Amino acid sequence: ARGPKKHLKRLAAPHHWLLDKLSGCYAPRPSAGPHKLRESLPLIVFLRNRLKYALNGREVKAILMQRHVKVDGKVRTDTTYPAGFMDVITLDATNENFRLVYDVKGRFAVHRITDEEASYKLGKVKKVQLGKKGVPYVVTHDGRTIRYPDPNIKVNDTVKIDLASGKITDFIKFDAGKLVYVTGGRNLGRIGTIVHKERHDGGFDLVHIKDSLDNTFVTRLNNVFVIGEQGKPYISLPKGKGIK
Amino acid sequence: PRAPRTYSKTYSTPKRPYESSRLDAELKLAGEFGLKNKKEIYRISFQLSKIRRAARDLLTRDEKDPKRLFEGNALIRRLVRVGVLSEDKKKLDYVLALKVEDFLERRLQTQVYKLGLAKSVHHARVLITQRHIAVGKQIVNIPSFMVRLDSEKHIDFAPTSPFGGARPGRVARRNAARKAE
Amino acid sequence: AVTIRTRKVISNPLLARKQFVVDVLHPNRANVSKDELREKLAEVYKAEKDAVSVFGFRTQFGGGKSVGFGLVYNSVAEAKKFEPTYRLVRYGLAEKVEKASRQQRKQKKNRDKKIFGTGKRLAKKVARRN
Amino acid sequence: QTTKSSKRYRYSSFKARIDDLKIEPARNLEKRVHDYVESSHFLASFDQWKEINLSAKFTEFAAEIEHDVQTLPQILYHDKKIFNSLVSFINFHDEFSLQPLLDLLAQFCHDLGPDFLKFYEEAIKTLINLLDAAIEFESSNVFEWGFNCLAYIFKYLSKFLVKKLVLTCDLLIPLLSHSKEYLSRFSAEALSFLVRKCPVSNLREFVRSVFEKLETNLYEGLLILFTESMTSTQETLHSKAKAIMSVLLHEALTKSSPERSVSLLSDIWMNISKYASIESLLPVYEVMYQDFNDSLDATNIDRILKVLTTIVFSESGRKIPDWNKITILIERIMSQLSQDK
Amino acid sequence: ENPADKRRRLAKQYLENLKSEADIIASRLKEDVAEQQGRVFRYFGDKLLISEAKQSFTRVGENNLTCISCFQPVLNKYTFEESSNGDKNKGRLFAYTVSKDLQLTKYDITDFSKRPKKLKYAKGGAKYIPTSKHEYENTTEGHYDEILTVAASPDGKYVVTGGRDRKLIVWSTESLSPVKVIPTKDRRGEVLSLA
Amino acid sequence: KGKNLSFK
RNA sequence: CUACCACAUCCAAGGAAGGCAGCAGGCGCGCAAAUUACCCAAUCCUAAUUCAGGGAGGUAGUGACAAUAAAUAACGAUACAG
RNA sequence: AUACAGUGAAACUGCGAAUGGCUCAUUAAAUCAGUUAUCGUUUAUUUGAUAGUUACAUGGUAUAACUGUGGUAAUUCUAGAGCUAAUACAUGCAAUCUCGACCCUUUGGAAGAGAUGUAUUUAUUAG
Repeated sequence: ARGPKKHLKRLAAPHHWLLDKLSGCYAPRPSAGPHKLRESLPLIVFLRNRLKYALNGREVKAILMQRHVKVDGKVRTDTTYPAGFMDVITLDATNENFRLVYDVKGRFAVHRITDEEASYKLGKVKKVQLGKKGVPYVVTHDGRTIRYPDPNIKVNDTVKIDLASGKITDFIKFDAGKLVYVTGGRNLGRIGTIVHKERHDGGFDLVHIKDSLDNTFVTRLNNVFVIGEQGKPYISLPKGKGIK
Repeated sequence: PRAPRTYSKTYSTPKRPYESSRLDAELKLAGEFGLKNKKEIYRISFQLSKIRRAARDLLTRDEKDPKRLFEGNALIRRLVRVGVLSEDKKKLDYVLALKVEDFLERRLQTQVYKLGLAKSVHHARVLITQRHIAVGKQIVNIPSFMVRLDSEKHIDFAPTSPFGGARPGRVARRNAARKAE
Repeated sequence: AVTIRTRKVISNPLLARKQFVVDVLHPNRANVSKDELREKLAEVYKAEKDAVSVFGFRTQFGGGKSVGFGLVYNSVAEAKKFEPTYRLVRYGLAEKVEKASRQQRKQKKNRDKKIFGTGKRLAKKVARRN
Repeated sequence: QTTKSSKRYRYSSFKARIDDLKIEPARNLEKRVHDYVESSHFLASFDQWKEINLSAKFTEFAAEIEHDVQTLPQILYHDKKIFNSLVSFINFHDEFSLQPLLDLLAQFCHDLGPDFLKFYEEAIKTLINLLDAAIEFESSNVFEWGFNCLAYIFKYLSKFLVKKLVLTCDLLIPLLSHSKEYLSRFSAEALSFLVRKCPVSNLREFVRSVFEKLETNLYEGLLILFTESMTSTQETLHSKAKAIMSVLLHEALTKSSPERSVSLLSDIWMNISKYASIESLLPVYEVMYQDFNDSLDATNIDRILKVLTTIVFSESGRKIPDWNKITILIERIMSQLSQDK
Repeated sequence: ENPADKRRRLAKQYLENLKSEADIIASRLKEDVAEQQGRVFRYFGDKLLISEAKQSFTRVGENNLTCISCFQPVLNKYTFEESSNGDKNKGRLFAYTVSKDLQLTKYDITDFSKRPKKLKYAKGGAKYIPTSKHEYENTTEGHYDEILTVAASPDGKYVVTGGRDRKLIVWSTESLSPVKVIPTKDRRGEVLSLA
Repeated sequence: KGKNLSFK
């Protein structure tokens, strides 16, 4: 092709969406946004194929521009807005708050949360760098650039972000014994405590994780997300607690 | 070109159709069970062949094998559920001993003849094709329906049928009227 | 008699309605029209007839029962707001829009496409030239 | 927006909704859940609102009071806690739970009307705070819920509030005198119903009382009150309309009443005259003239003249049925002044 | 004097009676709705006195009595009206019996010290045999074969009877007059129990 | 839970 | 869009203008085969965007290429013969 | 609605038209399948951050649509006159923060000293 694509075939869509094959010929193409296409779930799939509030995409469109849906504390009107991991979706009319966390199988799960919990997020630190005028800033998965970070924050740490102000309430350093969520690979959705970080200079680092059942596995660092300390997650976890 | 939707043939032509005893046998089977043509006989024979071939393959496996136990138990369960295999012959060697006739009486046509709802096999098929017979809630017009034990216990005339308690047929009401006039 | 039953009732305040599955048993009867259902549902849920939508009804093989989908809006105004136009026309809440077949519409669109401006001047010019 | 666009969907500002909004629950012909009752109005609506509304504050409210609303005797026996729980949740002013709660307030009054009188003062104060609270967060629906709740209470307590109608508005003076035009407009309509149900006698004890209050925005609010109480439908006027005006004229012509009252009556007359047809205004016209004829005196001569100038000016002479008799009144006025008038 | 006021009046009188009878009032109101919660809420077995029970065996006319049904009026909390069909039947307890003699009989059991007293009856016979012989024409007013079971409507307005004749007639409680006949629509659907 | 109605 | 190479259409002969097997419908024998149909209601995509559009797609039409199931009768009586 | 204010043809602006669809002639690490890097790059749009350095608002240095005059056999062909607008075209405008005596009051005020865009190219310094 001579440019970016604009159509997504249903069979080519991410498998974790559980889109019905005979329903049609095309699936929602997630628009550009905080999350990547294969690791994002567009709002239409949530409001129709998951919650079943909407019976068709046009209903979803009406719903969105009625401004009942708030993604991350902000109203979004795009049908294919790419909501992803750790995202908060608020429906005031239903008095419902959802956090996007993959289940053990690896699909995004409909996890209801409290308003006090909906008020914040966790953001794993991808980048820490000095911007123009010598102002330090941090970049997380969802593309949030937060200026004036605490100096102790480094890459692979997890900063607790308040939605109303978009500021770091606290942070977690990446270290052995910390509670961790897998966001990729065959172990996507599993939860466990860190044991050891294998470091390979010039290559992908590998992290060993032990579950509550003492079973151990190894995963690339890119699919690692610190969510708290052992036994003290900073978010409510889905049913099963990322076991198996 | 969409990925093809799976379909299968339900019968296979016999190895030597014209052999005399085979003709006599299909004659006997059809007349006993009132089959329309040999195609039903071939379908039943194909199904038996697949089932008993699976049974033979499983028997070839050594005992206590996870595969032998699992699929053998599944096959025995299905066969007893359909009523072909008796409860006291729940062993693969008896599955190997099945015959087409057994599936044949497990055809709904046979039971609707058999329970006394119809005097004869052909009258039974006439009743089935004419929507006079109900399994539980459901009216069935397929003579080839394979009846389960729970199912055979529930065979009856349908509520809508003139024989099941409804009003008389068009012919009966017409004759009654012409008698009245 | 005819018995109407509602199941899988989900309140959808987001669309401001209640969605559910309709099961109707109608022994010794062909079937039930949508208006008749909408009536019964209106008295059952204590809402206006216009706030009730019913669709997708399939009678089971052999008859005596049918299954479909039902929506009950909390108000008539919100119903007119959300409910599909074609179904509004079905219930008479909206008037059918009269339009040409797509062939004539597309032809007319192309015909306008060849014309630049209002074209009144071309009209008066060809008038004086004739 | 007199001409409507072809768009199925159209933006409407908060002010636009407020202007179109009118507090008159009777005109709403939509089927009401509380119509069909087995135990009580409250339970009928209370059961429905559990199904529809999923707001948090409504959720704890339902759990707190679900046990005590199963039967009407239970409601009466537990009336105090029902009101205490109800007022508490309204004070949070959570818009997502307001609509179920406010409707239940009206139905609560419906179940035990005479008994709600002891709750009447507190309930109105709660609504006043809410409607004032409704200002900072703009929401037409909250205003719609608030004023209908007030109107429903008036409808259920239509008899009791009428005997002490002065007390009822004394609670509502801040709203009628509030800076916002629409709160006074909406508040006036709710009272207009009660005024429209007031006996001629009890009306006079009212029509006097508001007049000394006139002696900021009270003048405008009262003008809206009486014109709304008088107007019933397009190009028509209420049946009691003549009785209300006949009372108003007597106090206005009475010397004890302030001159501002007569100016109000002139303003009221013009509003009803422009709104009403010729035919509907004839009985209203009729009981004007004899009152002037009966009460014509030197002391009240100026006041009679002022209203008469309003009558001749109002819609020119189109609305006036008979000009000749106005001449007769003019002749009598002179035979009995202010030269400018 | 609107119906809401009437409910308010009936509710107010009801509470006064409970206050006259008597915490306690709160408990009784909960008990009035205990039936809606489908759990056992009537624990009175230990309080029963079987040894002092006044036993009596009142006989009846017909041979092989097959079933009995009793009607007890119950006050409805929602409307504060007794389930009695009419004012005359206020607080009157009725029992209905049938036998294999094709006769339905009603008895009055209001007085516990006294014993059931016959009021009215209806008897069937060969007069009611259907001529058509087609089932759907089984709409004859009376029985023609053994009666097996009876049920009395909770409204006290009807009593329904069935048996080996493949039919269901509902009778008026007051006069035992048949108002409707419901054929079973099965050659071998004979009524065995009614609830 | 739903509701039930019967007519005619 | 410029010039060049070919093709070919108009004219008052001075000039002017012309280029899809994508969707349908055709030719390729003189021997032979699905409709130049209806809709953007659905799934998706573009826009000053709910509302506009999309021969993307959808619906319907035809037919022993294949494949699944079954009608074209069922129940009695009587007479006459070997 | 005495600036206009509802709706709104046409026209100027803005965005898009590199998506979708269709055929298999070609090419044997050429694409391709897996795999790695961009500290060697461009990137509409989305999302989160990010710019204190005549003005009670400047010009036509401007025209379309629109009015009217005409030519041609003739076009999504045309020339002459006359208008009129912008998120189109050009032009463009008495503050803050530090060191802080007095250690006056001991949060605090405070003399004075100072300091204060961004973009491109080259050079240099720190890192």
